[PDB]
Amino acid sequence: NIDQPTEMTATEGAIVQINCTYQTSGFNGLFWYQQHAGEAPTFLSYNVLDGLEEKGRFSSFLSRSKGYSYLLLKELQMKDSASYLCAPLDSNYQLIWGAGTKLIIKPNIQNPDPAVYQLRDSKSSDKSVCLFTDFDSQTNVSQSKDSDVYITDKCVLDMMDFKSNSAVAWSNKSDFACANAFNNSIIPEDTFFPSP
Amino acid sequence: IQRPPKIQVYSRHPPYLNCYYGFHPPQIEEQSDLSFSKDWSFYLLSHASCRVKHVTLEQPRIVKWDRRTHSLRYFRLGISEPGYGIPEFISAGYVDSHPITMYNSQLKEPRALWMEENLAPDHWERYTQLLRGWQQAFKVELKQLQHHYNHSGFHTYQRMIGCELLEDGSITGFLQYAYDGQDFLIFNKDTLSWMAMDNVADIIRRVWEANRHELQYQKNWLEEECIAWLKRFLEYGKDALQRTEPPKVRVNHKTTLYCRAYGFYPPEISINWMKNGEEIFQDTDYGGILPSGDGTYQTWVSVELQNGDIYSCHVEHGGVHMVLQGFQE
Amino acid sequence: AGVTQTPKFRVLKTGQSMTLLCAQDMNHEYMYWYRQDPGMGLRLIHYSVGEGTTAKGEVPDGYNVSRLKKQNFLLGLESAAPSQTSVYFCASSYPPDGGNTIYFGEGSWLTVLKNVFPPEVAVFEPSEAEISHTQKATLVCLATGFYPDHVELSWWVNGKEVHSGVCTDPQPLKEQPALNDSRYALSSRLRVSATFWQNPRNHFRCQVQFYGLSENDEWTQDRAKPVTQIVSAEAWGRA
Repeated sequence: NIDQPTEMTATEGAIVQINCTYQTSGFNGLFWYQQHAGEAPTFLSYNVLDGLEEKGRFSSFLSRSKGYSYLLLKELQMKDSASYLCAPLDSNYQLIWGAGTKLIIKPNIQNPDPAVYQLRDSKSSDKSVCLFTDFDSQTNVSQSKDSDVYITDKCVLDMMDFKSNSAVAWSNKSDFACANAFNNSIIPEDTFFPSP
Repeated sequence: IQRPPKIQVYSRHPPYLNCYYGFHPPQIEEQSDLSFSKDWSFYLLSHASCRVKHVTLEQPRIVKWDRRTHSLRYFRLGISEPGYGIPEFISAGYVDSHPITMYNSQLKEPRALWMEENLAPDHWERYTQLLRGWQQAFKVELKQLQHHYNHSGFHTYQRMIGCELLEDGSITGFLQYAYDGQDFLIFNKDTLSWMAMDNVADIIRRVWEANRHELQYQKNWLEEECIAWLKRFLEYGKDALQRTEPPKVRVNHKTTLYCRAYGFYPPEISINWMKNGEEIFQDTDYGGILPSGDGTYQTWVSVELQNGDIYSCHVEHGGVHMVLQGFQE
Repeated sequence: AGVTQTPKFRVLKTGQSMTLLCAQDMNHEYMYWYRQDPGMGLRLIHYSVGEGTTAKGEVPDGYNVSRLKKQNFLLGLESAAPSQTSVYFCASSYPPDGGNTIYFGEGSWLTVLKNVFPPEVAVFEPSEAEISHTQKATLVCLATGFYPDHVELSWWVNGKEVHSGVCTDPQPLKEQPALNDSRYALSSRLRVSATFWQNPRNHFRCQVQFYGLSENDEWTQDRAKPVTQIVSAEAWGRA
């Protein structure tokens, strides 16, 4: 058996630590792997003796007696957002894979200016959309209680940039408006919503 | 290098005949499986005079018959292409110099009764696979060596990995490689470094020290993993390994006085000839420790020869000091 | 060099026999095939120690495996099942006598033909309020109603693909999460300076690469055969 957190979340530039606890027959090593969304897993670190292993911003620690291992990620960047898979090498040389810890890196916004806007177009489509943008990491936006109204946050930026958090809401319904679209979302002060 | 074979002929118990070491290369003419010792030499036991043909012998040599620390070792024997009639790859495991595992027909096979009965069939299926990856990896290291020494043809590549548990509980472990029977690379797990006595071996040393994650892994296996395997098997072979069987001493004359000791376990033993009543250091033969074939062992000590002197044979097994009086005027 | 795994997408009707390639320039002994599922770690279907010899891994009912050369490792399922929907990974490495890292193949998406549909793509022009406020403009693309999930969305400005300013969802959601036959949706956001947008000479385009049926796939349906196609939407700058 092997256990590691399902999901973690941190802000860009911060430092995170992903724990891994394993029980196997013997111990022939422990591997840390990075697997981006919709991609192949790649090697990160490998540990056998008790101690630490540093490579660049990344560092890996292991305690054989406790069956514990953590992965220390310093100076988090946007490209660091992926799953981090822990797997030890057993006694026989079979390798036991645990479901990784999904890390989501929130961008660092120095001058936040949250607001909801009403978009034009499509004319190639019959649905209308709303844009919530420029909100800090302290802002939470969840799913809508409406079935006919779809909302998607957690958009992953590409690999300078114009990078800022954003969330899109859309629907077919006539009762849909940019005022009631993002209702019941956690909201700070000074954030703009249109009335009509 | 090449090592001329040492030969000895003797019977299982006093009246099966045994032809029984220390030779290299493995080319030699019931017969036991090929075995390996700590000095890279090989040894065989053929049981029913005796003729032995070897590369270090022009004319075949003829001999006639005329009358507690525990360890776990793993050996690999590689043979440069082609086969030369011998299997190219052979891997064999030993605990307390007792044969247990035997790979060459690519199968993971036990050599003991308590090995197979204590292990599920899934265990052998998993390691018979590992061995195939290990066989191929050994062949590639062999080719690489021959290209480094700049010569081709018949050459032997040997690997020995093992650990041992002292009576007091202290442990050690070791990893060594040998080319053509000579020490090639020696691994020190304390400093995580490889030792090379050759200019050619020094090449692989710089490649093998270039990989830290392999070096760190080898330390773990010897120190932690190996010992766990050791203690697992000991509990398995608690019957045969922890027993103690007393020797039966026979004395004979032909001048020369012979002293034989039959069927004793463990192999740890001490025999010396005595004269009034001191140990004689001159004109003495060691005889070494020989396998009986029962799983027991036998050895012998001889002495070539004033009046009224007492010659007697001292044997310490369980210690338990035994003495037999052979001769006097 | 590297490990190469083909194909990367496939759509199958149940009962079809299909094979998956995997090839190493890397000259290793060992070859693995994996099956990754949501919420679960990798599970080994079959492994090959050396050329010609293979062995059953953790979970291999559907799959039969052969080793041609040292370089090639084939996967196969002769009879396809809906339960065989997953993201396969091929993988080749030195033996585990360690620590010997394992190298992974770029992956193969599989699912598992009337429910197969291409995406509907549409773009939505920036808000006038956003431009006069933050001095920035944000375009929004929506790819909706596509099944199965195989999509690659990228933004195109004046014929050249852009990256900076693009925020796209990690994976698509479902339009009817209650229903199991539901199709998927995907959103994307492209942001650019206020001036850059207000210029009508600029052409913005949303591109969704879809992976559907192949050429030889039987299509008796009255509707358009849902093959591999690039569905797009465009938008012109507005002053």
